[PDB]
Amino acid sequence: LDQLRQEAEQLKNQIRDARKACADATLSQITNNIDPVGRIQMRTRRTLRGHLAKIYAMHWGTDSRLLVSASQDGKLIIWDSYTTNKVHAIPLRSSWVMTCAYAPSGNYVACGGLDNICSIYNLKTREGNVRVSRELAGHTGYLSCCRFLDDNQIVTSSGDTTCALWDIETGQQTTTFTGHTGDVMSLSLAPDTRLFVSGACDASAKLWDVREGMCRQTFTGHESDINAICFFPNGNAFATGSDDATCRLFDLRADQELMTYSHDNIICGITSVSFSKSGRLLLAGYDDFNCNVWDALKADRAGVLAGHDNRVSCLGVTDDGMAVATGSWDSFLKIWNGSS
Amino acid sequence: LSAEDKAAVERSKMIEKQLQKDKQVYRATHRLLLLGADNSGKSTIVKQMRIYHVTSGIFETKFQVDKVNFHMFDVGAQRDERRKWIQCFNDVTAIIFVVDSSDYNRLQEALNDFKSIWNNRWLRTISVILFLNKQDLLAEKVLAGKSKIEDYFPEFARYTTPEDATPEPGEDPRVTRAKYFIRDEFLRISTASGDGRHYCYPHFTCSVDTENARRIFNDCRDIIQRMHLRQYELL
Amino acid sequence: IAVEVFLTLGVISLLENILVIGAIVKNKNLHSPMYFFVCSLAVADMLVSMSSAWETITIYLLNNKHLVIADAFVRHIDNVFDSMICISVVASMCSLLAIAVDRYVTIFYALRYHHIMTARRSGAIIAGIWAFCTGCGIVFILYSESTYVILCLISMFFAMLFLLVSLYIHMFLLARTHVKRIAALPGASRTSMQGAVTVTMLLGVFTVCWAPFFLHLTLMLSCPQNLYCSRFMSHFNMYLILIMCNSVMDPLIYAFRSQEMRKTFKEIICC
Amino acid sequence: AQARKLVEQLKMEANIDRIKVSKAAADLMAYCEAHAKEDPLLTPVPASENPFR
Amino acid sequence: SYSMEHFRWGKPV
Ligand SMILES: [Ca+2]
Repeated sequence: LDQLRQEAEQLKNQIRDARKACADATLSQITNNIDPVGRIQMRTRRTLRGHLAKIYAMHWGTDSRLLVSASQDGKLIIWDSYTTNKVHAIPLRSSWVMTCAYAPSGNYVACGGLDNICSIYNLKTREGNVRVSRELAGHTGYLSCCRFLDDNQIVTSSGDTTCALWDIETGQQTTTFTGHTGDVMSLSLAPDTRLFVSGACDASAKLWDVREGMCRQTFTGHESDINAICFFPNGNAFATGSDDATCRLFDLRADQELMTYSHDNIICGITSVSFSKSGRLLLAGYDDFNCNVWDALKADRAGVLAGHDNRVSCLGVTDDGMAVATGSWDSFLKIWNGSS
Repeated sequence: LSAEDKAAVERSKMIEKQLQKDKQVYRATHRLLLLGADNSGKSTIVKQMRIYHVTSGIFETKFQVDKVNFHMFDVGAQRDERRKWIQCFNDVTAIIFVVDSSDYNRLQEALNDFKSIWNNRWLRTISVILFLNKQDLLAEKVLAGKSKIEDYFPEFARYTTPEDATPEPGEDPRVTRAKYFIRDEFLRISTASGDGRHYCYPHFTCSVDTENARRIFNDCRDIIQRMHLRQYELL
Repeated sequence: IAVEVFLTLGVISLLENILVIGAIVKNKNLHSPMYFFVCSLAVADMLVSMSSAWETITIYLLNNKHLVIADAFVRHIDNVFDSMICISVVASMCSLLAIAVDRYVTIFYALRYHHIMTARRSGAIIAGIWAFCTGCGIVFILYSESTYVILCLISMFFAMLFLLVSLYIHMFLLARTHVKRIAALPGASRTSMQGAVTVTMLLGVFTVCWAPFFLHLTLMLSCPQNLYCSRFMSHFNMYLILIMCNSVMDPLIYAFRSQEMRKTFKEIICC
Repeated sequence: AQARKLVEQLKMEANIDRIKVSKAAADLMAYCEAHAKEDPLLTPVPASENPFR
Repeated sequence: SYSMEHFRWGKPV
């Protein structure tokens, strides 16, 4: 018993020293010439209403126009942010849904939650409604976030300290990504689609080679549950936002924290993150009923988005860069675009 | 406009009609979260409450009382930590917290869990219907004379039956003193911190008792009445 | 009474009630049926205030020698005015009892409430109130010279005061049961004083601001030429002033008591 | 067993070849400059070419 | 003439 803890600590000391060694120049000081963005004020162009209850997840489309929204009332709505229309409204089986995803080809959407089940719905059928194409069982905890790689593979994070890669047609976990002590809260897939990062309630984030099923890195620095995570426009960084009211930006080769988005007034936690297209605009939902807009390279506030009567639980930026949607517990989605 | 955009608006209007239909059913049904531990009889409460009918991680039981519909959500096949998925229940009517009141070992653990529920945000409004389940085991335990409660709680030697006691007929003074002591140990945490926005409603239940749906119905009426009165600056 | 004292209250009520209408239209936590009746009340109060303010201006001019039109058009203006005033008075009272009935149903029919009232039924009841009030106002002002109209107005006030008192004493008497049950709780580290203060600040404002005018009417009918009753009737202006004080003070006691509306107040004022 | 699992999954962390933050922060701060003019939020767009008006 | 006066129902009828 003592030997195992001693060996773990011995590895930890070496890896900490190695991490500290490769810190020659801080990211903060190599950006002095970087012009601050200033102030970003964005207004509510569209307000999508129709949801009964709290919105717990939204996900855009690869066309940057359609979007899926998952609410606690059991509704999964596909909107058209341009015309404020609705295109489908799926009634779910389990009303406690905590994630949604929108397949890149547009033919599918996925949703899951405390039913421990990732349900895949086939949209492009149009026989009168949308039917559950296939449910994917095998998880023990609750289902925090699922993201498609293609139409026949989906990566799923659960509250059982695990993530898993599925094969939709077969329905069996091809591979299982284990190594977490606490339960996993958010996963973000990569632009190259070869890896992905997952962040958990123990203050930890990890990469996973989906084709090998083994963790490759593990990062520390937070003090509580990690809530949201996302890749920077390239798969060479990921912003992780946790429940200690602070954000951080973990690079991959550095294997070390770089920036700490904190503010003394800020005491409320963090729920969602979503980068912009340029890797210059880090959008984070906080529990204090409003979202915030940080600068990745500056770690200085740049904007606020108040407008929600309750907690901002959702956040997603288009693949084009046009718009930013925020969902919240007051049953409205807001499409924010900057003013010319 | 065009023809395609007109058909888009037709589809949107049809969906909005369906959503209006669903609004009334959603706002007119009351959602309850059944929390408890392994030794507590939750499953028996749920099974015996599937009489009032109209690795899965959650079980939804529907039941109506007096034409009022209720969802009840028993969280099963989940891990130990409940600090993250309980935030999803900030808009339920009530949380039914079941406590096994005859174990005497994990009653301290039950109190700590109830304290954490009571003090957590996203639950600062949600009232708790507290079911002190398995009272007949408790009775058979104090009367028989083994594992006396004061060995686990040293405050029992300085406690007496409160004035508002309404004992069941044919009940020993000792069992009623201990039963109200446990109720008082929970109500102490309930009243200690939270404001007038949520209250704890203790009921001495049992695993097989039949009047449980009525108790949830009555206390939900109380919860709603008090909420509305507190926003009318009455009460 | 000076026209200044009577126009000041009109402007103050206009401001408060426009603010309330905005705070309800520009917030979605406040789209319940209750706040629709609060907005109806705000509109009715706004009309009482502005219609009476403009009469006062026109009377201030005609009786003086600044603006003189013949007898038929003076009469025709006068009527239109009184008309609007009557419609808005009846609408104001009906929108107070709408809030009372809504609160009563939310409390005493707590678990069935959304099978009783939706947002659409609110609009139906509001539209019905205002059509009925328009009809009553026009009939009451074209037929004013009869006893029959004045008895109708009096009966409406007494019927709508009895019901408001009865609707709020019951609520307070239930709140006392709940406060007694909280008090019995152990370790109670709870005030019927709060309920008493609210019951008073609702009923007493209603009564003080609406009862003198209807006593004026019920003594115009009963005892028109007796010293006590004549001395009472001779204060018509001091009773209209109270009617407008009701418009000033209703937003304080209904809209300003909501935490969500007090948040919307800060959001609106910071714009 | 779990302790051995943590030990091995942490020793597989040791062999990873890092890179100094001087050029491990060339991924950031040198990616934006390649995408500075195509990001509508960071640099606002004229309202004609904006489906969100 | 017709002297106008505050609202209606004032002087005894
Ligand atoms: Ca007149």
